Amino acid sequence: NGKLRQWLIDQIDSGKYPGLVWENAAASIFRIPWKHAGEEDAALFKAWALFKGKFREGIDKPDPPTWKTRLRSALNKSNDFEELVERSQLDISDPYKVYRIVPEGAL
Repeated sequence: NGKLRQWLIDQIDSGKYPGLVWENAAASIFRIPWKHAGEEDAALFKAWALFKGKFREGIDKPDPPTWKTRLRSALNKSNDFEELVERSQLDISDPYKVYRIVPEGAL
């Protein structure tokens, strides 16, 4: 859905999520942590679950693995974002992916 675009911009700007930072704000290029199991701070994934209504505090049982898969899939299938594959660093101690936000009119 198109709701991811503005929400993710707001989360980067907020500075609440360590590692979710602008790399070049003027070109709308940002880093997002991309860790593997082996907590990893699921705060960003839980926030997306609450925002879309897939989770209710104290009613639904928490499911961090499913929350993580669901946000990663939304980003990968979105036409508003493009991974800069040659910039991502998946095999280091603090791994991350780099994405660019596609300007309106280019999509």
